[PDB]
Amino acid sequence: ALTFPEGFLWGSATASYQIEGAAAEDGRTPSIWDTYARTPGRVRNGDTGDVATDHYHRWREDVALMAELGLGAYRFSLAWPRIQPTGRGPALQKGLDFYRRLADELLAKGIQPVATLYHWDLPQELENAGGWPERATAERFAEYAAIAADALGDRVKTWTTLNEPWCSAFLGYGSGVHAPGRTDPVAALRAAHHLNLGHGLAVQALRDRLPADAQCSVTLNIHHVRPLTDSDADADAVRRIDALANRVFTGPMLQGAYPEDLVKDTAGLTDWSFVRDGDLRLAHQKLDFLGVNYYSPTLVSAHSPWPGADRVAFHQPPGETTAMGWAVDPSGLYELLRRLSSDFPALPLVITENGAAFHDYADPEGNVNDPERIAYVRDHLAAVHRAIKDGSDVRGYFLWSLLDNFEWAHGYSKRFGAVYVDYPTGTRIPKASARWYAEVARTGVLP
Ligand SMILES: [Hg+2]
Ligand SMILES: [Hg+2]
Ligand SMILES: [Hg+2]
Repeated sequence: ALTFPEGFLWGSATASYQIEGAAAEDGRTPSIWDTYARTPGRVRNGDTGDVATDHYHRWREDVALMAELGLGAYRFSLAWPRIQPTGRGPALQKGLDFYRRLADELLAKGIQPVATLYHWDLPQELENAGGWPERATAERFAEYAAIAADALGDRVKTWTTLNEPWCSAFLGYGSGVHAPGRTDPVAALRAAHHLNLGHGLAVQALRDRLPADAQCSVTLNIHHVRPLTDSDADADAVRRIDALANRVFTGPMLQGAYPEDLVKDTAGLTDWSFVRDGDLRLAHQKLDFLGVNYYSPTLVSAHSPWPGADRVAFHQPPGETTAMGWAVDPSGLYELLRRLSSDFPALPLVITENGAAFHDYADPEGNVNDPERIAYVRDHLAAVHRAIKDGSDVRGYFLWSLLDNFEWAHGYSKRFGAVYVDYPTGTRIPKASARWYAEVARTGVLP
């Protein structure tokens, strides 16, 4: 039985469009995912987040569920489309009211609210104007952040600017398998830069408008890249993918410069002239901790998410697989954490996302048994604890997710929740893993 450090944060995570529902209620306007999901062939079975888990109406019950599970923190995203419809103009108070009430309820329960400003639900109007490949979007994101800070700053002390910008830029504009569904390598690289810029401008605005004790951060899905063989070519491959998956963001955000090799690898695609003088300094803002998302490692040797790395080829990492068919490999998380500790020694780490999808089902007696999810989480928590033992500064872990929800292009076909959701009724059924995880969050001990 392993014991986690004094003060370790135990929470769960969700995203606005994935759980909220009420897509066309109280002033909210369509985001890129609303458009993308209603587009034939884009999302499995034509599923949309119109209703999702109906969290917008069941928010009270969900917070109470968090309390019963003894969670200390709740990571959620703010729907830009609700707070500032269209991505420009004045704030919509009714939109902000939903989060005021939510945050207030969390606090009343002794649960620390952690808000992510941007979790992919870009207002469609900003996409109509160019989306992330267009510079103005970054400036608009900063204004939105100031609006959010100004309204919720007194109740929410932990903030995250962006969640997994890699997926947003490369899957959204590179391979187009995510909203808005575009496919252009340069567009994807411009999007990456503008996400870097937006993040910076946002942290600047957060720093400026929030109390002096608030915590600002960014959530990155750090790809842990490994080579198929020892070949020297496979090592070059690892470098290319690491630069595209991680350093294109950690470079500017944490070091104030794009890695030279990345610039070199993409020289055939672009000259990065859209990186205006001073953009890198703006993207490089002081953070209180880095949010890390991890699920599985990467094994390597006009329409892809890796512009400039066509010479490379990916492989299925070894290990059992989840419903997503992603390899289960706790070691990937341990190595990943050590890498980060080595590269950014002074940067406290928080696992803002980790979990697994399995084909759960509610039996005739009303129970949902997910022993496989219990194993996955336990195994990854052990890797985390091990990383901590060896020196890594990890301060928290957020299980993805509290509720089964709209898993983007996969629709509702993938269940990641600690709590099962009967979609037609919206009924929540805590799974066996919820009961097990509750014990870990109450004792701080991992059996
Ligand atoms: Hg992704
Ligand atoms: Hg801050
Ligand atoms: Hg990826």
